[PDB]
Amino acid sequence: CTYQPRQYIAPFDRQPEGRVPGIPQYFASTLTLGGYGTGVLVRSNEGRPTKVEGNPRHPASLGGTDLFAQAEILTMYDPDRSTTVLRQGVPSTWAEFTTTLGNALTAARATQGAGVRLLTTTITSPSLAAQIEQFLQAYPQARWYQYEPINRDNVVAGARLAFGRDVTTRYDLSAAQVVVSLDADFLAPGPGFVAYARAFAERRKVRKDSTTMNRLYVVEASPSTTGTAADHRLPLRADAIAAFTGALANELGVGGAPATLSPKAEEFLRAIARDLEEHRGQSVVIAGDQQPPIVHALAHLINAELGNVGQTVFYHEPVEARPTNQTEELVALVSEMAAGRVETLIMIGGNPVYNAPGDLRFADRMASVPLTIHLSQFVDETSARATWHIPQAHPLESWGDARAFDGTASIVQPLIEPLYGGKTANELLAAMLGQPEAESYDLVRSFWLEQIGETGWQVALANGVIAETVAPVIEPTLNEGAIRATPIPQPGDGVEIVFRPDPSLFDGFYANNGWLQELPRPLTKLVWDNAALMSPRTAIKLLGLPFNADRLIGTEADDRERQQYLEQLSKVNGTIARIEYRGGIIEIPIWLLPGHAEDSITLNLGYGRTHAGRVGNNVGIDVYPIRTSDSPWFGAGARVTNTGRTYLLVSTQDHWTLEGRDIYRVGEFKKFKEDPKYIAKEVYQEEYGRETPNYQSLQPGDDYTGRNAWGMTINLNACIGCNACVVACQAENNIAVVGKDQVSRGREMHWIRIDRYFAGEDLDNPSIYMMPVNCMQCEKAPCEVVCPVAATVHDYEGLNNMVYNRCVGTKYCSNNCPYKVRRFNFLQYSDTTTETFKLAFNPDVTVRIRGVMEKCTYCVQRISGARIAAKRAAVQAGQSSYVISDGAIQTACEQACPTGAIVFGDINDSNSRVAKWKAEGHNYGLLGFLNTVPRTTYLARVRNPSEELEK
Amino acid sequence: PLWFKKVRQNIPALLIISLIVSVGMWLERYVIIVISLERDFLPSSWDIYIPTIWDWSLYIGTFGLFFTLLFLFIRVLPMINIFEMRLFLYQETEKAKQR
Ligand code: SF4
Ligand code: SF4
Ligand code: SF4
Ligand code: F3S
Repeated sequence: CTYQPRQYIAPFDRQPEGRVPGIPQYFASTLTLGGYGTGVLVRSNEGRPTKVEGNPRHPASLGGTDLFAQAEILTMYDPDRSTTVLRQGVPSTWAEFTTTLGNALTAARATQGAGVRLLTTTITSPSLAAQIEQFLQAYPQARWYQYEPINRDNVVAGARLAFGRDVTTRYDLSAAQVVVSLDADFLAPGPGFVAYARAFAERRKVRKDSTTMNRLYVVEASPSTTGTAADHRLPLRADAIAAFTGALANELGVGGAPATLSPKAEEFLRAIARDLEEHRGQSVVIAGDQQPPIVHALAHLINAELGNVGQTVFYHEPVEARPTNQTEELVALVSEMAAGRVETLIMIGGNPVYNAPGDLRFADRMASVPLTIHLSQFVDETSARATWHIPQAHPLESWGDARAFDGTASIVQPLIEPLYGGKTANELLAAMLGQPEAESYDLVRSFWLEQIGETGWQVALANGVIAETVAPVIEPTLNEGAIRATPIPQPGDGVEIVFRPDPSLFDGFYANNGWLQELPRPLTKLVWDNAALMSPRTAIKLLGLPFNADRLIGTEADDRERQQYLEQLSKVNGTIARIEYRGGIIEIPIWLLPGHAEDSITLNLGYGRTHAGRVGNNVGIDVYPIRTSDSPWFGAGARVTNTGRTYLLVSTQDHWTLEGRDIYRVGEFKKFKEDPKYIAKEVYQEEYGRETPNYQSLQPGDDYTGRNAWGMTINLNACIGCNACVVACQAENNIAVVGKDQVSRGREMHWIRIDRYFAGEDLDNPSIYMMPVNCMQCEKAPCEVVCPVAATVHDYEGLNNMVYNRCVGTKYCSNNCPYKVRRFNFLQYSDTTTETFKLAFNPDVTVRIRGVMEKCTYCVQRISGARIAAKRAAVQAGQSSYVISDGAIQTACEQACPTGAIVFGDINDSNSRVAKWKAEGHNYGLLGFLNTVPRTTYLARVRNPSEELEK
Repeated sequence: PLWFKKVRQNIPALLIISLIVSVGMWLERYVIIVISLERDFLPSSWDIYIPTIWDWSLYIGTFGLFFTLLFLFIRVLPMINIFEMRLFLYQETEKAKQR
């Protein structure tokens, strides 16, 4: 027998010119979530994409990335991606499709293209738009008919009501001291999310020198990440927001309508109005895409009155190709299909049968159409019912161009030749235009050349942006008469339904991706499932649950009793409620959301897919059939009867409150300005009777005075609970995806977790607190002392070292870890039989086997690479300095965060950002009564409350 | 009940109390370990322990191994020390002589 197998090695036959073996490279490419491009820098280990990061020179992606961009790596390596062209579910060839397409188009040339119809999503690519325009020029009677489930129809409708022209609204949150959000999530993933998050967070971050902080007021039906980072939040019903906006305009004096409202809503209106007019040109009003067009028109009118336009709100020429009402265009197409006028339908992605509203009955009308061609990148439900399904190249493996919300014209660059082939959207358009076998690289290059030039093309590929292209600033004219003469529909028709895009699955495109499905949803902590979300009071009345719901309300004296009652109120989660909206019954299990508005239910789209891959093949209940074209984001009447039949719903946290413990510290800004250490000086007076706790240790530790020391500071004020960092850690450290059954047994493997504590008076309108938790790298570590084989030992720098090979699996270390951040491989979670998943795994980090513990390693692979590089540079110079720069090492979570809450740097170097942050008066370490001395510390949250609403 | 002499003398009473004590000691270990581990310093890391069938199978299997070893011991080797019992008789007879 021998120590190991032969381990043959296969080299190249011709070396790549610019590649040094074993050295990863970085390439600039663009990833689009809503059709709006976001610049990304992606690591190519050996010619294969492995890690997506942000492009510092790209507007809307300055280092930070959203979770959807991070989790694109596993999507590109899904073992369920389409591999061949299917005629009617039978494999075929691209040449046969090209011949058929040509014959069908020359058969439609007798007419002007009256049968030929298109169906794409929000297209912002200049190349595709130009090709589509040329195709429409060739066939005069063809139509484009864009549609996608999550669209900006209300925004353009409000723009065409306020200015009589489609404009692009941009918000400069850096110069806005007061921000008001009418059911708008600007801190949730969407157009311009990273840029808005970074600017908003920078103002919130407060030091002893800082004298000013921004204030956010948010009115919304469902609690959200934007709501979490708000000084004041009002849970108004979704329909009532339009009336609230009209009342706000009336008290400001701008055209509107007085609306009857609850006293709490009236007090909120008085505070918002009083804060405005005190910050003219220093305020912005943001209206959500879900809200009706009148709300958008009023928001433009309010901004103009306060003079905010040109200072905080900027108008630009439309960036989304031809802006249009997508839902109306789909309704026009379905009527034509029912009539039978359409003879050819070509769809570039968008999963229309599943995505389209139930009332439309797109699938039944799709059968009438003789030929329907779909390019999806997967065999989706639409592709199954469509002839001539064609595989679509993934953005990572395709040549393409995209435009950002500001307007950037960034270029998508392939990192690998397509694994299963497949054709890009531009290549499909070329075949329709009469040029078959046209390369994607030539099509994009030919359009860009002579517009930016060959030299511009070279600069554009090297950077992530095209400097020449940007949206021009325009000054539109506000039509007072049109905005004033609007119905402003009144709320109230019985129980209402709110439709919201899923935080992790978006529109359901990412349902196949394992990382996103396993990710705990922010504010509900649910995994692998969809549940109706309702306030505790709503559940008691509609489902007849036997609880008072007024017991939760109370003062600080009975807070512990009310927290226990909330735990008793839980355990009713998972009861199935049959909900009838407009002839449709969902039968969905219910999960209690404390912050939710009364008489309102939130249903998340993106679940119940039937033709998705083996992961998420049948997860959750589809909400698309109940959804209607007339009212896409809102509902009027729901029966919500209780059928009992409770169904298990799996959540990671399992507890919704802090039990009277100092885990999260919250303080006012005015007191903070007088003394930064006031929050820390307090608490210790209640617990020990003295301002400073005199903790005493019997264990020496190590000096660490003259050596690099690695520490992390997380800012509570900055964090919005996006969960991008959790996805970034999973991609970087090759963390396994456990099944729903393993999560049910509490065996989920996540190095970084975000905890929502929901701690407040009343508990029916609680203040959500999101805290990111990762290994604290404690200088004196309890886990190390209890390890029999010495698998866990400290490091010269101060990093805790977990060696998987040494670990025998005793599990004593997890028991002695106070923060419970250690995850154990109880079963063989890692995938060994899937070739595509094996390609995805990063070479720098080992793939753990069953029986070994795992914990956050401060991205040791990055630290080791920097240490080796610094030593190599010093010896070549002869200095022997071994100096590491402050920005040289950035952890995957630090790069991913859009807000910038996580900072990683040397602690000893007093000029480093972490050293300056750790010298702040509100910095503290969790569970100080245990002499662990953590290196990962937190900055206590500082709020900015208005004296009107608060006092 | 053990405090009273009559209960200690009764053989059935001793057997019932001994079985109850054996179950109670198992429950004491359960309380010390599992309950303490279930809830800790951070409320977010709170979960319930529910034993499966396989750990119970191991428990009955260990009982079976224990009783198998006992039965082979009593079959092959003497249960009562043959010497130190006749020496006990010698000591008792000598005590009677010295009254
Ligand atoms: S946080 Fe837990 S695992 Fe990390 S060093 Fe401290 S005790 Fe060990
Ligand atoms: S430092 Fe690295 S390993 Fe630790 S939580 Fe962040 S990404 Fe994960
Ligand atoms: S710390 Fe994580 S969850 Fe919080 S804002 Fe940053 S990326 Fe999002
Ligand atoms: S106690 Fe030690 S043996 Fe492994 S499971 Fe923990 S590092």
